[PDB]
Amino acid sequence: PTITGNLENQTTSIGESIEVSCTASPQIMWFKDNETLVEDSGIVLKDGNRNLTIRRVRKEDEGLYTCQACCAKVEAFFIIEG
Amino acid sequence: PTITGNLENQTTSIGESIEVSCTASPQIMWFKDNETLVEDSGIVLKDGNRNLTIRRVRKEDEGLYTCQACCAKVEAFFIIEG
Repeated sequence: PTITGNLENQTTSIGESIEVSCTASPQIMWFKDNETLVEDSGIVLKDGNRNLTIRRVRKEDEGLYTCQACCAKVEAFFIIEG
Repeated sequence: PTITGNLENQTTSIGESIEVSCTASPQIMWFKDNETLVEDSGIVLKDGNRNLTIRRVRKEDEGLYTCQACCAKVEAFFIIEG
């Protein structure tokens, strides 16, 4: 229940990358628009699911991303420009 | 001048991944349509540039990919279906 690390609102140009992370002082879980983050070839979780990377961001990536430690939470909205 | 590893022609559905590699018995370099492989957020070289990964493949990824050891070569054409 003590999350730290760079989950902040943010804007990215289409076709680029977003790299964020949460670290808790338990198991970290991720949501997009309050639903479990569907991993796909461009979405890669690392290191106990603390690092989230999205490659070749497209419009469908835009939304509200939550990283939860289970109970603490951080939310951030991602805008895809261009 | 002795390249080995899975550079073969291949078909992939749009939005998926391609993972190939060349390994020489010198420095490995990669081309697409005989031009230097422009790295972008979806194109990641690893391990001395022996592993090539493309995430969230799109139509523009389609083409002829060469891995050169400098002098040996392998070529493979990649079709993006769907």
